[PDB]
Amino acid sequence: DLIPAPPLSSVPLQQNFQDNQFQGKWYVVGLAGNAILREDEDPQKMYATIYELKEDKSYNVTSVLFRDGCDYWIRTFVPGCQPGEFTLGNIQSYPGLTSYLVRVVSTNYNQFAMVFFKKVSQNQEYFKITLYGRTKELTSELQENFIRFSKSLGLPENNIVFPVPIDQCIDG
Repeated sequence: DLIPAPPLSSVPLQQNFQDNQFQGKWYVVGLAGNAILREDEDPQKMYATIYELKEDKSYNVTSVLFRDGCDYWIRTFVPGCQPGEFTLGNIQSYPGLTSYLVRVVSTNYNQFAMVFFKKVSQNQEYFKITLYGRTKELTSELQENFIRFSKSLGLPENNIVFPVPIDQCIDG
């Protein structure tokens, strides 16, 4: 009894998405989804994601996280059906991962973004929304819009966290 993924008709797409302006480092300031839980003796720690636009218009996408120590994982997001949407490249290479979808919901490129993800993995549907910031903090107002958007997708307050800013790893 995991919360079902919302229909896609409920997830907006950023109008006139600009791939070149979305490049760069984004810090995950907010995180919400059906497998995310407000854990208090091990609160989630902030991580970063770096997007890099290639000649073929896919992104190299690199996640940097603290764990023992630092992990850097690089993946490929391939432009999907409509601008702002992507699929995961080389999906054959991820075991038990059946599908993966990304949709940029909104962004102003130089301050924040909200991005929606939905995947099917070991035969289960998982989704999440990240609130990306170009810095490690954002306004209260942008946090509230993120919370409201998340609730609009069926998530209660417990499935929404704000990762604590850190210095190890994520900046190198």
